[PDB]
Amino acid sequence: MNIFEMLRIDEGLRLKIYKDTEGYYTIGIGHLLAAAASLNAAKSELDKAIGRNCNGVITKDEAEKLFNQDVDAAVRGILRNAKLKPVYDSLDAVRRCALINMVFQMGETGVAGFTNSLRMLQQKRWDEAAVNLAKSRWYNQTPNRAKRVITTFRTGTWDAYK
Repeated sequence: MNIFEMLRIDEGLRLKIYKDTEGYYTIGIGHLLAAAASLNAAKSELDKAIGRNCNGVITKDEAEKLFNQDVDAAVRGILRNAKLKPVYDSLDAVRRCALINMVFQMGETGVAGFTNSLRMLQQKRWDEAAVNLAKSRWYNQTPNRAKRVITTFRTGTWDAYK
């Protein structure tokens, strides 16, 4: 199991350019193509990015290529974040993964608003908080997601997904 695989499961994979929910183009797992207001625009972004003919469709390892970079960038944003760095640092390598998963869905701004479970989280309270997480619009919006998420946060385990 890994964040990639955790995400394949979670939001899934798209290997051909799909314009999203809010116009963006996207490929792989949430990899935004920020420079395209087109699609032709989108393929260039893309070919260029990976550096091949691609033609609006990348392999599998390619999608992981991009994701990985997405993960790193995300890690960077958290670390410069005051509400978040402390918690994150305090997390294990499994829980951090879970915390990122949350980022990939709602984004920093989002995650950050959860001013409370994070406190518990920072404070090791593995169930109180996980209990705190079920009372969120998030829990209600995406249930099998949220479940699977506060269980990587309840147990330090890929038990869920695996």
